[PDB]
Amino acid sequence: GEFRTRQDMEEYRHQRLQDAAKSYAEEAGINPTDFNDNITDRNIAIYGSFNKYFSKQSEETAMLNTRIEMNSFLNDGDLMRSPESGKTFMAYLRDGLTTAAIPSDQRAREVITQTVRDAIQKSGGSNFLQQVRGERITLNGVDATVEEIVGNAAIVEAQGTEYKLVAKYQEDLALGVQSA
Amino acid sequence: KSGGSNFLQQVRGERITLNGVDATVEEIVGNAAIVEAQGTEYKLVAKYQEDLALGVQSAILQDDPTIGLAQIQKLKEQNNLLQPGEELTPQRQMLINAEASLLEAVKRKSAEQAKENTKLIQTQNKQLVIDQVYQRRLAGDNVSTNYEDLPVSEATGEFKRSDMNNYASAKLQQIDQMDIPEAAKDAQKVALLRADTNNGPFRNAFQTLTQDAAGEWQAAVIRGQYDPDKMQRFESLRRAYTQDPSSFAALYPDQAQLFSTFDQMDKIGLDPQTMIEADKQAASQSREMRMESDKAWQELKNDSRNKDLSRL
Amino acid sequence: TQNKQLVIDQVYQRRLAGDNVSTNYEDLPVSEATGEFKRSDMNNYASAKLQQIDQMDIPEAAKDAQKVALLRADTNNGPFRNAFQTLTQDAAGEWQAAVIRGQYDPDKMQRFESLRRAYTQDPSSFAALYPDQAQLFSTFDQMDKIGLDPQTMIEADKQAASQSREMRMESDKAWQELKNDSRNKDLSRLPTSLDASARKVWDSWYYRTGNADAATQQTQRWLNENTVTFQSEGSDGKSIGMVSKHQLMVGDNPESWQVGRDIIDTARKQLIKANPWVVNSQLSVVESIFLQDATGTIRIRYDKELVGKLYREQQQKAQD
Amino acid sequence: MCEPVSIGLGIMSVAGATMSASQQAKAEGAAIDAQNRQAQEMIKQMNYSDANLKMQERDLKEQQMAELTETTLNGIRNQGMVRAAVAEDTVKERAGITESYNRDYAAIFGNRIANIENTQSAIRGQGKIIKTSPLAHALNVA
Amino acid sequence: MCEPVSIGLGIMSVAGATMSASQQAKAEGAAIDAQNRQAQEMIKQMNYSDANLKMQERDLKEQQMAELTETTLNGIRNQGMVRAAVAEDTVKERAGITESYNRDYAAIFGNRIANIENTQSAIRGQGKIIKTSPLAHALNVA
Amino acid sequence: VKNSMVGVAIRAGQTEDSLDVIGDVFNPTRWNNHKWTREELDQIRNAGVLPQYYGVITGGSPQNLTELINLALENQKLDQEKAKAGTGAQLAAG
Amino acid sequence: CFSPKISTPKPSVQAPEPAPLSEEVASVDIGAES
Amino acid sequence: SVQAPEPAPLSEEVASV
Amino acid sequence: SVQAPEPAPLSEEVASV
Amino acid sequence: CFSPKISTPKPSVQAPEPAPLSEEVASVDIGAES
Repeated sequence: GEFRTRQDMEEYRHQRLQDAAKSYAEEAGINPTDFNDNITDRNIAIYGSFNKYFSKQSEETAMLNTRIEMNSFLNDGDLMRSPESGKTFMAYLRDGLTTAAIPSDQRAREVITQTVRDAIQKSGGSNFLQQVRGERITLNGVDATVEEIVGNAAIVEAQGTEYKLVAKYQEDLALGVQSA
Repeated sequence: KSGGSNFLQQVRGERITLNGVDATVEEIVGNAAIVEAQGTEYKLVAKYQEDLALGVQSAILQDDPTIGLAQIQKLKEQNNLLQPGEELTPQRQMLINAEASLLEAVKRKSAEQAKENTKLIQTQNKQLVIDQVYQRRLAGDNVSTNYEDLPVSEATGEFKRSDMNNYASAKLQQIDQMDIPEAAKDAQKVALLRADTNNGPFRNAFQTLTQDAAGEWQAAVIRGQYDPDKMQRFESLRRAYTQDPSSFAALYPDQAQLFSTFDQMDKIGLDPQTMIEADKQAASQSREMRMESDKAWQELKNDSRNKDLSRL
Repeated sequence: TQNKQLVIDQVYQRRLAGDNVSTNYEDLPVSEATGEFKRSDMNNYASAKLQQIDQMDIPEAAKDAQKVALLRADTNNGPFRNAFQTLTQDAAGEWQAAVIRGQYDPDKMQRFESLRRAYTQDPSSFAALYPDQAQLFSTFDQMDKIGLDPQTMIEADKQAASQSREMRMESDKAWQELKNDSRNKDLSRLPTSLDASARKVWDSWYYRTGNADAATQQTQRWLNENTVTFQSEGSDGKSIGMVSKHQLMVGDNPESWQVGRDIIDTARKQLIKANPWVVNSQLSVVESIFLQDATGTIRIRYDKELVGKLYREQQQKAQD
Repeated sequence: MCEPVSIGLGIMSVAGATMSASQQAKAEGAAIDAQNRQAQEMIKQMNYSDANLKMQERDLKEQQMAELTETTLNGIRNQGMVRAAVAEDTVKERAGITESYNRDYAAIFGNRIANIENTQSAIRGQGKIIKTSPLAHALNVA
Repeated sequence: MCEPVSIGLGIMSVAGATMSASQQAKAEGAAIDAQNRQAQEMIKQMNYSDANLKMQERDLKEQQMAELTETTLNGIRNQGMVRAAVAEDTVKERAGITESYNRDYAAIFGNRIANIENTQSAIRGQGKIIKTSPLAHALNVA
Repeated sequence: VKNSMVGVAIRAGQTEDSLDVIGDVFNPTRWNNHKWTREELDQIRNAGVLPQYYGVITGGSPQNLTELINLALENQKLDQEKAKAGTGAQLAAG
Repeated sequence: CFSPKISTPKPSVQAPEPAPLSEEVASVDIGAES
Repeated sequence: SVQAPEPAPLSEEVASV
Repeated sequence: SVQAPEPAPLSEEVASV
Repeated sequence: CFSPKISTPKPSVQAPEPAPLSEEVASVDIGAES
């Protein structure tokens, strides 16, 4: 993986052929005007490999854009604190899948299993997790729930966040009074 | 090569004529070649076993039990795909046992974190009573500050020996964060130290600080320079020695050579260096010609000429 | 060989959780997939394990903790002790050659660093197991705690060789005097286990610095950092016993000596409370660990393994 | 110092202040653009789910991700999706704002306008999304 | 500091890829040609069988032989021999490949094309050559 | 209540047999029973040991007289030097 | 002879936290096996 | 100096006479 | 990165509706 | 002050092997004759 355009590869190939022909011919002399046995079978493999690499890169760029928009969603406060948050997430997922933005189904499984992990260090986390628990989608033919795709160890951390925040407030109040 | 035993086994009976004689491949040669090819495959089998063992062992010491489960599941799927023979049976059992243990750990983490969540609020209610004890004792009242007998309640919980040592550090770090002028902060610490028992949680902290300061001074002498970046625990005891110089000389009477250094940096006005230079230059020659003993002191302390040393 | 290593693995996996398994090499389960056992099979396993640990995917603190934990569970005939003996001697030799050369080269000092990395997590078991090489631990302490660079020490060591101190007072008579002095209070209460490292530390300090008074000041700091002291209950706090720090560890966490302390204190308080004739006596803590009486009638014993097992069970008790 | 985007760092230290805003933008955009481009091309390579990566890549991604965060205008971005979630102008049409993007006190004080229309959905809209306070919310659960 | 190829690598390291492709091509190919010629020249003076050589000569040849190895297009190389051993095209005639060496979706979606003939010998075919996996074979033998 | 530490504290201690104070400090079963003769007392008297250093000699065996005499003399010399240093003279001042 | 110009850093969030303890009593074992 | 900023409100509520 | 290249295939096998 | 370029290493094949043994217990005599 080095190139990014067809033209660069073509120029590289041209120069390398024009050099190696002369070098190999003059190694034992002979005559360079005295190499062309199978050309189609080599061009086919070269172009197939190039096309496959370009496809992989496009797929990766799409995944990055998806990540940026999900992170932008994940930062807002009064949407998570709101009692209606799971509906928006499922609507976004459905729209993305029906517009072929997400390339496949395993990618959907990855994004669903990652959003749960990401939404622990936020403010409105327990509310979102508890109100997105019981909704169903159809993946690879078989229908399943969001809870079943994963299988009660994240709820506790979601609560521990606010416990820590309250402790900090209490300490700050004690410091202020003692200083005054 | 990867596959060579098959090639050798099939190339055995190829007949060719060379220089009149008719013979197969083997008469041109004449068993030592086949066994090496078999060993080549044995190498790969052993390598696979070792790699599997390494992965299984590593995926069990992970800190977060939710991550190791995925790795064990992937390894299990890979092993089931290959359909191995009856030579990797001591692997299936270890995979099964590892998965069972991981499931149990994931089960227990929830209750463990619940208890960890609970303790956080109780720590502050535990600290307030300890603070009130010292606030009362500071005004001239015996309170008998041992941790065995305190007004325990439902909010607090239970008391151990480490709570005193946590409170000491918490209070010391709290005092240095208020909004008051510089001298008050240094007066408060000395006031707190002067009102403990002989086994209070503050005397130990000050003892440790003093020993660290002595070590820093010795390092400064050895290196032969004064660098303000390295000397940070040496320059914090100095600010608190000024407000009360008579108690320090009586509580820790074994490293008084540091107080002599402290006094002349603030009263006479010597710069922090040049004493490093005097010590470094005085290392070679020893001025101690007898003198220092139990006799020189006594018949120096019994002279009417020395009016101040006579009474002590 | 691969199918043979696993039995030896299981034996130690059971040992480091509070059990006696009697690690002989003629007392192992035989079969047809293993064969027979010789002494070298008990020597290649240690190297295999030490190479396996450094290939895992965890931070360095976990690696050092696990290596020292494996060392601490061995008996007196295991291979781990031999491996660490060889490593220790190699490190000492490398330091001496570095002094002689006069320069610090970062590409030849390579066995001097692994031991230093593994020494931070437990600095008392090392000083109780290998008392004949306490000189290196002084260098390690001066590099870690105080803060000197490793280049300003070579020059001082080189320049100290010219003017040999040799002011006598190393004759084994001065040490009894040095411990009996009224002024020295930390040196009078000393465990017998750490008694053979104080000598080497004092000698090294005296040789390096020249003075005969800074040595007795640095030794006290070292000893006070490496022990634990218990106090009485009166208004005038008096010391009643000193114990080492690795006699209180329960698990493999490098900071787990804070549980045995609480257990011992609680036990002492309960024993005083429940028995109404100990008040006139002097209940103390000698070093196994014993709780003794003034007349020598009450005598109790404590150990690491039972304490650890009972603590683990009580922790796992509280569940759903 | 010879680096094209490093000398611009020196010139702000030496002079500036009086220098007009156009050059303050030309000399300051470069570092941010370079950092953003590097972050993008370095994060585009790894996988997505954090259970499928090694130890070092996790910390690397966690440290490197923060350069792309946005905190102020999230509401305007997220307004689009909520519309479809619930269902299934030219400034002049707004009230309280003049064509010059300034408040219109005449309408505010005469027509008794209850709310000023910042964004869309200010007209009608039963979605609510009413502002709350993080500290009271945290105190509720505990 | 005057060899034609010993300055090319230095200028490539310093300047980088700021120039076009052809200059980088030549700069990289010079050393490759030099190495190939040197290795081939040393190999020629040797013997063939390893039973007629000394120790040092065998070690030298064993170390230096492997730089001629290639891995990716062995099948196209060996395609010629198997046809003659077993028996005894302008892209348009191929199915699944367009004139511009791109995939043709019309046929593969309408006519249900079984497979794509990247190379020759896919027409008809009696040489089999069934793809295998090294580890399955290794377990099979042991 | 046993949950906090009480269960672990009581359940972990083990009982041992009581000490013997007299044997531990003095160890009086190693003392030999030999009646010294006249020459073996004249040697001690001629050596020149002070009355407070006979503790080392008593209980010994006839084979090891000279080493014990040497030990007593060495202790005497060390104490003489310490007294010359002026160590135990601070009691005269009150 | 010069006019320095300061800048405004971007705020960053990592969730608030009280100050940690000194001894930090934690689990006595290492690893998920138990 | 420098305090955390404040997100732009979606709508404002006002009062009158 | 780039653990090992992928050898070129003889023919490719696909499916359809 | 430059834009360095790395070079792609040449692939090398040497057949996998397990880790070597430290004791290396092998034949006690060297030499064909016996």
